[PDB]
Amino acid sequence: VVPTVTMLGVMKSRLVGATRGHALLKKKSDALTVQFRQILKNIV
Amino acid sequence: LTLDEAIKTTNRRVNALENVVKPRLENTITYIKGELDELEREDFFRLKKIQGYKKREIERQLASS
Amino acid sequence: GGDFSDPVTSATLSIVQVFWGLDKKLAQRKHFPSVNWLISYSKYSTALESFYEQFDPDFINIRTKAREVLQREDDLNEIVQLVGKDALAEGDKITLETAKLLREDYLAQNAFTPYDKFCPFYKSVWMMRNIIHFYNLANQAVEKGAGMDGQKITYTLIKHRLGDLFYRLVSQKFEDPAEGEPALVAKFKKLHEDLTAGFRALEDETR
Amino acid sequence: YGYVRKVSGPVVIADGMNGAAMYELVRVGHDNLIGEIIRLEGDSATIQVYEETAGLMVNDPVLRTHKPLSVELGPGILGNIFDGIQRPLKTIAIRSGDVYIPRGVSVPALDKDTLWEFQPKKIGEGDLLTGGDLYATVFENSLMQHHVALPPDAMGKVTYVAPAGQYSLKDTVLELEFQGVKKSFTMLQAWPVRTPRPVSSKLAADTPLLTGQRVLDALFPSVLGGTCAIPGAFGCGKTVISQALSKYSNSDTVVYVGCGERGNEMAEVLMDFPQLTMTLPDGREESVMKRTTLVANTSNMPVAAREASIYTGITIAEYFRDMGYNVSMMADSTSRWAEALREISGRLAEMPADSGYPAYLAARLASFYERAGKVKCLGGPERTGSVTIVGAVSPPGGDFSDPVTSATLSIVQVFWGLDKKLAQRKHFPSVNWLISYSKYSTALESFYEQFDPDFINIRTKAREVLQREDDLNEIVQLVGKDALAEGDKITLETAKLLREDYLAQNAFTPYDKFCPFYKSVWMMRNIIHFYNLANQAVITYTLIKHRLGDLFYRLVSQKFEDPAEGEPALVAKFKKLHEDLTAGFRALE
Amino acid sequence: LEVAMEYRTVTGVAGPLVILDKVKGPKYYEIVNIRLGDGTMRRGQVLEVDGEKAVVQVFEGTSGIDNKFTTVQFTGEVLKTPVSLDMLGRIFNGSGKPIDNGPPILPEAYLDISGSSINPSERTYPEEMIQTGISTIDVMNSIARGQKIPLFSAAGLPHNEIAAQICRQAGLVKRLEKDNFAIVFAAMGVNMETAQFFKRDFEENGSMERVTLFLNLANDPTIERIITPRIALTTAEYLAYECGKHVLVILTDMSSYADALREVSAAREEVPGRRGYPGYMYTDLAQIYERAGRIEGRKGSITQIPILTMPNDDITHPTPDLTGYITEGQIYIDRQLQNRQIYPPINVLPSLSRLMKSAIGEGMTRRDHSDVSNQLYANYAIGKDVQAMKAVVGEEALSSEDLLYLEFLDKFERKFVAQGAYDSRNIFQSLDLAWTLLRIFPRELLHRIPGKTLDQYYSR
Amino acid sequence: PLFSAAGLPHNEIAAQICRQAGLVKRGEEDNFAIVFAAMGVNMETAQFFKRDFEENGSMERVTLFLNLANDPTIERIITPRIALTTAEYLAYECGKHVLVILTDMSSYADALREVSAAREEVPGRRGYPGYMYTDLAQIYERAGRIEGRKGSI
Amino acid sequence: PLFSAAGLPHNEIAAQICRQAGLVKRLEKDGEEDNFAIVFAAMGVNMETAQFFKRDFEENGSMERVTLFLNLANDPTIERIITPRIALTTAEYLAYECGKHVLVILTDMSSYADALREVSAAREEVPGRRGYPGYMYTDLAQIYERAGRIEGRKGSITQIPILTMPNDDITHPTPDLTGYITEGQIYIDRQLQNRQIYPPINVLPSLSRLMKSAIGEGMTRRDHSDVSNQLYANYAIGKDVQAMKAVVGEEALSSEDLLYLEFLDKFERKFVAQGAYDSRNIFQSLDLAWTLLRIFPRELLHRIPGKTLDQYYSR
Repeated sequence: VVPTVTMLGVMKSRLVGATRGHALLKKKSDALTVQFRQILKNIV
Repeated sequence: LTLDEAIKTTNRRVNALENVVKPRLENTITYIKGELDELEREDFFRLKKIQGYKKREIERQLASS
Repeated sequence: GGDFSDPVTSATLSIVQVFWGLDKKLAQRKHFPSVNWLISYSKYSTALESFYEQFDPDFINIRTKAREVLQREDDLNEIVQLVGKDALAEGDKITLETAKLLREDYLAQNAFTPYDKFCPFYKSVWMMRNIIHFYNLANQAVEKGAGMDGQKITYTLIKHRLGDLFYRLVSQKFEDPAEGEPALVAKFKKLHEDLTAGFRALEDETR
Repeated sequence: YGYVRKVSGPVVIADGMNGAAMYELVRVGHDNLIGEIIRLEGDSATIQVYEETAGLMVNDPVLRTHKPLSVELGPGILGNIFDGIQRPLKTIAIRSGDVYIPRGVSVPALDKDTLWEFQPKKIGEGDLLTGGDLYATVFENSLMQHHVALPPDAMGKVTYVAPAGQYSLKDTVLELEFQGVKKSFTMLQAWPVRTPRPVSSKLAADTPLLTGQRVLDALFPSVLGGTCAIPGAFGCGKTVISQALSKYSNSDTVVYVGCGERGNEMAEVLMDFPQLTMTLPDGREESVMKRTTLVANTSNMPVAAREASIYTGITIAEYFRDMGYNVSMMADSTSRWAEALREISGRLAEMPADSGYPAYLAARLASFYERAGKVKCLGGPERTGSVTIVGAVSPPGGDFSDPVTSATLSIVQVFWGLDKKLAQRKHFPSVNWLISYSKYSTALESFYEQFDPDFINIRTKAREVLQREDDLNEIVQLVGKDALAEGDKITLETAKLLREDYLAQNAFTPYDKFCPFYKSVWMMRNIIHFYNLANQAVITYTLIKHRLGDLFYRLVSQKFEDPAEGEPALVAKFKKLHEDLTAGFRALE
Repeated sequence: LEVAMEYRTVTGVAGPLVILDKVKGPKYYEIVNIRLGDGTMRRGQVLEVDGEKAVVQVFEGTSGIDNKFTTVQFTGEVLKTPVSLDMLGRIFNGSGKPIDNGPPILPEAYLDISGSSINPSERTYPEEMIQTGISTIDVMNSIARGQKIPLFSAAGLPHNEIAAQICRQAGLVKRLEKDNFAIVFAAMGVNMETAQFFKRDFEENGSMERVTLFLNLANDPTIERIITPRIALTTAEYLAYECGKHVLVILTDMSSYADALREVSAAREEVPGRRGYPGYMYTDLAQIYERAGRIEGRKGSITQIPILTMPNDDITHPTPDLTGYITEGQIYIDRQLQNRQIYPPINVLPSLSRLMKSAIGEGMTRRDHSDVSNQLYANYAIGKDVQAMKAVVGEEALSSEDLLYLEFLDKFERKFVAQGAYDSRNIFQSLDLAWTLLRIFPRELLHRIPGKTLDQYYSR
Repeated sequence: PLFSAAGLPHNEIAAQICRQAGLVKRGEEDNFAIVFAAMGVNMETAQFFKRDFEENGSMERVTLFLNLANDPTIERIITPRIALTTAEYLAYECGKHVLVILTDMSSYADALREVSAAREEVPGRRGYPGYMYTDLAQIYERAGRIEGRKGSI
Repeated sequence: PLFSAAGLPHNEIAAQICRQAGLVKRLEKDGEEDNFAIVFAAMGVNMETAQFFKRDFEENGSMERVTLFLNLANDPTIERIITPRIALTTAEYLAYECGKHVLVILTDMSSYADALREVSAAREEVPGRRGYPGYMYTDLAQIYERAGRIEGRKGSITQIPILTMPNDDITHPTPDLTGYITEGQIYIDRQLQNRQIYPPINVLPSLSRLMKSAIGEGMTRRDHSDVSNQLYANYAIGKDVQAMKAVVGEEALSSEDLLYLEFLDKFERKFVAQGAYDSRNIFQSLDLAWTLLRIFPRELLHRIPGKTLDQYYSR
């Protein structure tokens, strides 16, 4: 890992993209869990 | 099954991806600054001192002659 | 390959108006022109407005549409990498198809072959017009989505039913410029007329 | 005498000062520009001129001052507005007429032509005196009777004492003769910004600062002379707390040191402070500016003045403390001072240590914070003063990794930890009870025990309740509130009530504008008693939520109960509400 | 009554610096004139002066200097500037030489550049409002008289075009609420093409009476680029306080000014400051910005809107971070919006103004302005979130409200964000457009909007 | 040593260790004679140390070397030196075992960095002087049991 | 230039190349003039590596052809700054004024940069990047530009300077400037070494600017360029696919995804790996590259033109 500013920028962009993707995946997981809860109620 | 897979992916991301990338960014910043900036400033200061005592030696020689 | 924050690079981009930023990934992808369509920019755009208007007034809007399509593809590439293509809609599907069509037919110029050695502006504008027209027709088709069908079904249908036009859009690159501008213009006008016939008969069949 | 020889930007090298001392201020050129002596190479010296150095001509005379950077203290220091280099801005504007600060203004810090009613003490004319003796008292204004004292480091046999009369600052009123020589003393006196005021003995802090806000007064007490840090940079919440301190706090006087901040923020402060007024226990209205000395330094001002403004303010506070008055000093932005320090270090070419800060940042910052504490005065009569610093931290990027932030946290005793999230959560106090900590809790042992023996237990239980609440938040986010036990559910509800009513003080409403210690302690007692007697009762959670809803309403009425209704009346109302909640909880179960 | 002394003791020529040998009592920043041996006349500024030896940095380079045949006349004046009311409507070079094919200005008075700072007591809080013309700034992050807001941007973003648009469409809101307005446009280190663009924009402006245009080209000497902000702010101060006129100053690509400061600092042979840029840049940019304010005594005020290019397309660079620390606002230019071809690439979500509350009021602007600002900001954030949700779930799982937020974001980007380069909208018109965007939501859905104000306008 | 970041009770732990210190005993004249260096401490912490040591009754056998932050920064380096010199004299040339305690070893480091930067020397990591390994060695590498003598540091 | 790091067998591959050096035109090529007359310059090498190279050239049977210039690590530093210059002069004479094709092996350019830095520090000049002398680029240009064909003579010089990345990096001034100057770059990857492949060449960053002119109808098959372009495209798409499969999961990968992973595995297993004393012909090697290519379907081989596809897909 070269301490050059190029690697710093690449790592910062990777972290930002990871944070955005984590937020999106959390939202999707919450929606899927809600749908699964409704399906579980119907199955009950 | 889908919710388990998604939750596993999200938890893995939060626990490994960011938790490894943030130390990478911190180490990159620390290395870049504390090496490049520090040593460049030290080199510049050493050069300035070299010029300073060169001028001092020139003045001493002028006083001698 | 190096950082674009290098002092020489920073100084140049301060005064230079056009940066044709080549991409290392594109070079490794063997994409010969290798010009990145995101970092690159040409500040001279406003001056050439009169030239483009006198040449072809519709060229500006189709260029903007192509830029928007490329930007959308680049933006949602991260999403499709993360989430997956399953959630992609019909609009997303046609957007990706048009983006791939651009990346292959349009931005790629081998230049080692007579058909690709030199691309005159008249051929370039016609190819872009054809791609944008196909994109617009696909958008209208998937937007109609009536008759107990359409949308993604319409997208798949036009992918299979109208596959010949999609395939020969790629071959439009291979059209030899040396044959002469009137002949190439006639061929491209015929292709555009056939494309208009496409998605119109598909409109008539109502899926 | 002394002529400039090398004028290279900020630094000016002049010959002739064979006798110049290190760190002695010196005047340069016709314009009488002010600069400090750093390098005394040979017969020549080195002057870092604070103002602009353009236009200087070689051989321009340089005039020595025989004094390090010193602030002229004495009567009349209050009320006025001063720059970082101790320049009275208001009088400068009045005399100069123009708006801008002229390059080379020489207006004295205190107008010596103004007359103050000087009243001497009954000390004998042939008596003997030493440093710190309160030999007289001058009525510089109302509410801040200035107890003038004989200059420190001066001991002698008094020769003459002036009578009670209207005198100017230039007029002399004192003279002493320890040795054969007799030296006269005036009401005005000087002290270097760097060297602290002599103090007989530092004292252990015993009594707290009453900020007037329930959260800080109750959860995280701050002693007299206790260092406090505020992580405020946006939203002017730090200015809000400063205004609250100026209006209601125990400080006999307050000094606000605004350095290196934006000009608009300084203008807003300079208009906001005069508008504020402080209510006496007598109730008649008196302006805060009469008891407040404000020091402002904008970015346009010279960097060295901005750096020295902090020591100027702390020296003014030290004078007030030695005068035997509790005083609070507020630093608008310690991070701005750190920026001034890095700029000066870069100008003088020091070796950087961490992120551009000079190595000695920790030492200077620690010294400045350590110049504040409860103090046994010098001289007689024996009295005790206190300087408490509430210097504000403004980390760039909101990261504690900033070296100035880490150093302050290492030094500061109390960190109130204001959070922008609470402001986004519609919380007026915006005090993050979690990330904030108090280190002076043990110091309040005697005071809390005297005021209320159970107050310590109440505070400990409240902290435990806050911890249980922060756990139960994620616990509820996990599965839900129902899965929690009945006692856990009560605990969560009581913590929510505590945060909604006790911890969160609006301070916009007249009833909640000032929260006394008695009212806050009684509200905490009512809340803890209701929570306790509810927790032992369980009976069900939902069932007791419905049947004890009247008890919850009565507890919330303690927030409605206000000192505006009268302190004895508020205490009686709180006692009645606590008794009603006790009866409702006990009888129902 | 004092006449210049023409020294001819040029001893040592090094880089951009020329050194005189025996100068009797030089001044520090005394401006100085140099006659070449061939007779060419080139100006210069005296740098640090030692005992009887003075070093001089000259404009237009050092070529042609000979030790024996170059003479140096000492003016002894510290870079005075002629300034007057009639200076309006004319274009000036970096130093100030009129390039508008017009007579040299007849001075009302000679002023020192880098004027002495305002007594902070005289400063007052920002008030009123000013129409930038661009509805996004006019609404989201408004600017009031006396507030210094920079505009961060990156190379390749149309920062200069937006600046020209602001120059054309600037005007007081008080006209709608019911000629003291003035703009001092200083452009530092602009390219030849952008120079022609500005010159033509001024030629066909139709607003020359209220605009003065300081212009410093890339080919201009670096020290001229340094002094251009100084002379610009000096002229603005005269036209505002000495003339009682509200003044809006635009500085473009101050990164060039920072680079020129770096160059002169290196010329001093001083050690470079932290992160490459000089340490004194903080003080310099403070002196540049802090001249903006509202004087209690004088009715006129100054508003500062620097156009600071952010290197590497980020604000982590020392200059953007430093100017953000000094100033009290941050409007942003999003690269994606330009890529998506929206002529105003303003990044509304990153956009913010600290004193937004002071600008918006009942007497100045409309009462619902702040409310609709907050509502639009929150709704746009919700729309972005719902766009992400539609991407991840396939858009079928979305409810009706999600589709409402999606179409609101689409209409916002289609109409409010995109503005004609020559299209001008009054702040009332901008509020009307935002309201028309808002009507598509139900009345209950506008949670941020206060009651009795929603029914006031949502009725339409 | 004891590793402990800021805000931790490590100072109270050190006070407890010093007051509860003693030989295993599995005598009193040669028992632990504790030397308590204090490199760069807050005034409140100094008062705490003084009170805890005076009240505990360990003042019969304990020497304090207090150095506050207000003191000159150079006076900080010589402290954990003088302390070790006294410890050496008491243990080797006087016999009784010594349990030296140094607080804020970091403050000593800061004191070095500040002095080194003043001297304009070659910087190691993070701007600290390059010879700090030596100058810590000179402080740490003194405790031990010289053979010819029954003392111990 | 070969780019390697500490531990990677740059010396071993250099010796291999020296033994395997040969002409290729139509597989036709005494050739005493055509004899490569290898000039080997080793600077600051461990004595073990010196004995290794000496024995390798002695056993190679080319001892009447090769010529070795050694500057060991224990030898004085200053000597190392002249050794490659001496090697270049000897190569220039034996090639231009003697009419012999000459190949040059420069070893450890990082060691040469170390000597340059030592000299600059001893003379106390202004530094460059990472304290190096500011003119290091000029020195490397002068040490590199002394090779190439010449119109007026039948000789030629081809140089293969092995370079040691100090921290296994490229932003270091020496590899950066070498890339700026030299018209090629061959990468030896630590990841390949971790899986124990004797030639660890990472083909992805490898590139020759004159490869297009190097390949010809006489030199190689007419479809060689198509094979190279297809291999680049397949490897890049396969790496992207491997990353996508890793992030989404092995099962979630598509059929073409598993095809790309299989191509990567088979390529890195059979193709890259090679024996240590075994050389190999070019034309059947291109045939094996076609085998790897025809593993992928004809439709996926969009990069290859249809003509060369019909020419050599089935075989």
